[PDB]
Amino acid sequence: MNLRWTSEAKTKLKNIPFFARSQAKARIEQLARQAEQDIVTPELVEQARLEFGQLEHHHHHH
Repeated sequence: MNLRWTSEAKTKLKNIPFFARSQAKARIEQLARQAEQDIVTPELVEQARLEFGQLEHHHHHH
C-alpha cells in the first residue's frame, strides 16, 4: 500500500501544505514506481512539491 519513506522524505512531506499532502504523497510514491524503487527519497518529495509549484502561479488565468 505505502512505500518506504526515508526520514528526510517524511520531513519533506511535512513541509508540503496539508491540503495537498495526500495529493503530493500519491505523486511521490508514483514517482518511486517510475524509478521502481521501494524507498522514496526527499528528492522525490521535492519533485512533487515543485511540479505543483510550477503548475500553480496563483493567478491561473489572464
